[PDB]
Amino acid sequence: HHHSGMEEWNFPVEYDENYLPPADSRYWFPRRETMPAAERDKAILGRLQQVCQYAWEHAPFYRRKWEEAGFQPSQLKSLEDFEARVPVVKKTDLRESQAAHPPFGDYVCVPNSEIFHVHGTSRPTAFGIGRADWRAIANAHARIMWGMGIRPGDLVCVAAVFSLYMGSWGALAGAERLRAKAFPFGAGAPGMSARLVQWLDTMKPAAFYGTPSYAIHLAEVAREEKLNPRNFGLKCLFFSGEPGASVPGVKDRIEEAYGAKVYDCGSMAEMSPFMNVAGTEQSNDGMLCWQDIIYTEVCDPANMRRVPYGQRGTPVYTHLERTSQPMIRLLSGDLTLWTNDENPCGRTYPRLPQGIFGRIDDMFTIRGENIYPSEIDAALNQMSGYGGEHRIVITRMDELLLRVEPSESVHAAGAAALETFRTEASHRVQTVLGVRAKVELVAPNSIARTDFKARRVIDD
Amino acid sequence: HSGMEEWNFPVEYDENYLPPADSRYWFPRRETMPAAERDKAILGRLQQVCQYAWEHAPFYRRKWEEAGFQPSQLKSLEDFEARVPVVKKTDLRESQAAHPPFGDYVCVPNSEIFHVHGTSGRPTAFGIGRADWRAIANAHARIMWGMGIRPGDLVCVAAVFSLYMGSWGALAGAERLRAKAFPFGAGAPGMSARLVQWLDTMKPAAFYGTPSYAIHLAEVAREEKLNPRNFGLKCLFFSGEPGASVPGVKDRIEEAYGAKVYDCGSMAEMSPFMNVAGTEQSNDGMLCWQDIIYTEVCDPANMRRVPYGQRGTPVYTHLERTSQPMIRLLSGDLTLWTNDENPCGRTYPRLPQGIFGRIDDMFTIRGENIYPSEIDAALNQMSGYGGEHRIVLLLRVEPSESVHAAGAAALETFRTEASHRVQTVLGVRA
Ligand SMILES: CC(C)(COP(=O)(O)OP(=O)(O)OC[C@H]1O[C@@H](n2cnc3c(N)ncnc32)[C@H](O)[C@@H]1OP(=O)(O)O)[C@@H](O)C(=O)NCCC(=O)NCCS
Ligand SMILES: CC(C)(COP(=O)(O)OP(=O)(O)OC[C@H]1O[C@@H](n2cnc3c(N)ncnc32)[C@H](O)[C@@H]1OP(=O)(O)O)[C@@H](O)C(=O)NCCC(=O)NCCS
Ligand SMILES: CC(C)(O)C(=O)OP(=O)(O)OC[C@H]1O[C@@H](n2cnc3c(N)ncnc32)[C@H](O)[C@@H]1O
Ligand SMILES: CC(C)(O)C(=O)OP(=O)(O)OC[C@H]1O[C@@H](n2cnc3c(N)ncnc32)[C@H](O)[C@@H]1O
Repeated sequence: HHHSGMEEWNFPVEYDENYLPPADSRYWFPRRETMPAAERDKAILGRLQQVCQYAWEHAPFYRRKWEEAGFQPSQLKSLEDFEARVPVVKKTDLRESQAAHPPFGDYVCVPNSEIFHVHGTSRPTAFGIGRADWRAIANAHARIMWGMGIRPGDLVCVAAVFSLYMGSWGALAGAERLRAKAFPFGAGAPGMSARLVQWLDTMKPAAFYGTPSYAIHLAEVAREEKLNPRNFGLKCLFFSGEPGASVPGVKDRIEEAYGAKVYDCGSMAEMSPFMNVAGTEQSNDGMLCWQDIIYTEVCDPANMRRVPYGQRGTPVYTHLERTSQPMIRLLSGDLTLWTNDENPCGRTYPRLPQGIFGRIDDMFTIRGENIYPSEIDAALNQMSGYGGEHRIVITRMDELLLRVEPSESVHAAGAAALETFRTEASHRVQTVLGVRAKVELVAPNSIARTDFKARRVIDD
Repeated sequence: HSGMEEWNFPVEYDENYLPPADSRYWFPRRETMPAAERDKAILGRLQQVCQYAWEHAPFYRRKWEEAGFQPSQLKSLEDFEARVPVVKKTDLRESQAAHPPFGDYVCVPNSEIFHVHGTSGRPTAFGIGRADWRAIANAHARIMWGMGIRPGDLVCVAAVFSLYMGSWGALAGAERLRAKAFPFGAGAPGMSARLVQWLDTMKPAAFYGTPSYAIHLAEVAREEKLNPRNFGLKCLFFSGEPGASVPGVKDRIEEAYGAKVYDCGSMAEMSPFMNVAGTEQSNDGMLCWQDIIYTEVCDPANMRRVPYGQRGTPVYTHLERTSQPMIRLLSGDLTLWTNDENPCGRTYPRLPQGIFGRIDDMFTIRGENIYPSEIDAALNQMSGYGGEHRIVLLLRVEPSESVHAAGAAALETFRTEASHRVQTVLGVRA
């Protein structure tokens, strides 16, 4: 047994399948979840050394990538060495590896005979998950679902498509390991939602899994079917796959529609167990980073080194308990804010208070400061007077200009209504960015509208 | 003492067992032992099952008391067919309304319920216990092994993953078999076009679904400018609908994919539903895997076994289930059973033409039982058939739009040619 007191802490992991926490325990693993972060970081470092050494020996993808970047496992002697020496893995590197070594790439590690399930992404990426990794996922997900207040015997509805995507399978595996009554109804086919609302009104689930948008659609289908969604008897709904569970307006509407608590969870399919970022019953706002399952680093995309707590960056993830297709510093490309304050549940994990929002796409620097176009887009979309289009113009790091469309009604209301909107837009942009921007208005329907992804940045 | 492997009630299969790589039978004793010796062990099992039901299911105690039966009276397979009354789907629906949500035939306590599944009037709820999930997974891996599917093979399960037991049963089997389970599923728009790229890339050894979906998938592959033969399939196994034992359908799918087609499937109430399934060598029709689920092909007028070579309705009994066990569940389906030598060497009764109808709206004219479903199947082979017909013997058949337009001679040709194929099927002047 490990000197850290950490429960079933070993690599490769082999969890006791019959263990269930005492019924009065808040934590599935009290020590792993509440030990001082400094001691957990020491244990994490030792695990990263084991995992990197493991990939060096079983994955030519990593040995090659690391050798090109001048890294070798003997060099990993601190978490500072991990961020500075180990290069990040991109999705394009995974697709390249799978194209050169089909079907699963040369980072699979396990022999082909160990592959239990085949899943994938929406050129697609193939997931070849080993038996041992499937057990490691089910155990981590049961542990995190316990944290949400979900218990043995509870009826758990998994209402997400059961296909290629890791989402629904991960929730179902967690529900099975927890000894919950699993109700794998799924989603995606016409006529399903109207059938589900009758099943939920009869069966009375204690918990529901899906996407926030599907839960909003199911609430509407219920009212069309002359059913009250508050009568399904749900204690909670837990969501992954898209934003919404940490967006105040969206979360509040779902909590009101169902009369239950909403929990945010979910990193990436590549990062299963994806509930490694998840809220708890008491830390119900945003998500906790369950660091001893998967090591999350919120980084500055300019150098891929950890940003200080209270700052914004990109989640970078490392598997600590996977032997098949392990991910070592996979860049998410998402945006988030992390803190390390006391958590209401008592868990000593970093928190993502606003969950995951935006992207690193088309990021630029205005004198040391990283500016994210998604953040400027989010700030303007808080305004009822915003017309739906804007452009980002940079001159001389140095000068930041924003060309913004007001809506048709603001433009019709006159000169004073346009100026009030332009001044408020300047105030809101400064708040979100934390840097001064010049704001100029442009006539409604002046800027090009694209059905594709908008590329709103001009020059540098 | 029978020699039957892991033969125990409640069953508890060794999860680590894999047969030697070159062994044809997953369980050689259970599969190739003399039928008379297996029947003896099945009788002993029906005794344990009926006693378990008596103690745990007021549904069975109530239903058996009405018909005047008690477990002490079960002394032969003849006592089982003559004394134990059959169960109908309507009886289950009443039991679930009286004792919600799973009925007073659930047997197991609530803590034992692993998965919640069901059927499409009033839906039946399935509460499958943990132990039964393992017994289903084990039975299906054994039967898939009999189809030539092996550890390591990529198995594409292309049926909806939801309420229905089909897809989950094929997945449970593929997982226990240590195959690479590929649960892509079905039912959502855009799925077929993305599946053909996955199958062209991954090259699956086995495919599971319905015969109609496999036909639809072949057409979608062609539209996508791919060849279904380029998937590298050894076999396709189907359940849920007829087709895998229908010559015209089976031949079409085998040709389109360049692989073998296997018929399987009884009822969702009867999971492990692969209790009726074909094998690699006995590839036509299905065998009845009697030591998993006891099948009786019965005369609907008295619910007793018809002799081998005759037609009747399947009646099913779980031998390895503790949750919602079915004892003489009436299928309402129509089949033919024989008990000749099987090419694979398994000593099981066989359904040579699989399941080919319903006992619904059957009428007896001159002592001969006529099945409207058989008339329909016969006419649905004739091209001149207008897609509709009537009985209420008087046969009022609709001719095709082309036949009607082709005149009197062509219409009399249809009218008489709609008597020869029917004649061979019925055996009575129509
Ligand atoms: C865009 C969308 C909401 C438009 O809905 P629509 O097709 O015009 O019409 P409907 O509202 O009647 O929904 C039709 C079917 O779409 C599916 N659907 C609708 N909203 C859904 C949602 N948010 N999530 C998942 N499936 C959804 C259901 O199968 C639904 O049928 P049902 O009501 O009988 O169960 C929807 O079709 C969709 O694709 N949603 C997902 C968008 C997305 O984020 N896609 C990225 C991949 S997850
Ligand atoms: C066959 C049926 C779907 C109608 O087909 P259709 O709509 O005229 O045919 P389309 O070519 O327009 O197909 C539309 C979608 O229906 C589904 N579908 C079509 N044929 C199907 C078949 N034979 N089996 C299953 N799904 C089928 C697919 O999702 C398809 O979309 P895709 O090709 O992008 O994957 C319908 O009559 C039927 O029988 N449905 C059965 C559904 C059911 O009970 N499923 C559960 C089985 S346990
Ligand atoms: C997480 C999972 C397995 O359910 C999933 O759907 O992952 P997938 O690989 O399909 O897509 C991952 C991306 O979806 C977005 N996403 C997933 N979950 C959330 C979430 N909870 N909040 C904000 N964004 C999310 C992020 O941009 C993330 O990088
Ligand atoms: C068998 C299963 C679990 O795949 C299924 O779908 O069962 P379900 O309860 O929905 O329907 C059972 C009925 O479908 C039909 N059926 C199923 N399999 C076959 C089959 N192989 N051949 C001819 N008919 C079949 C029979 O009429 C049977 O009574």
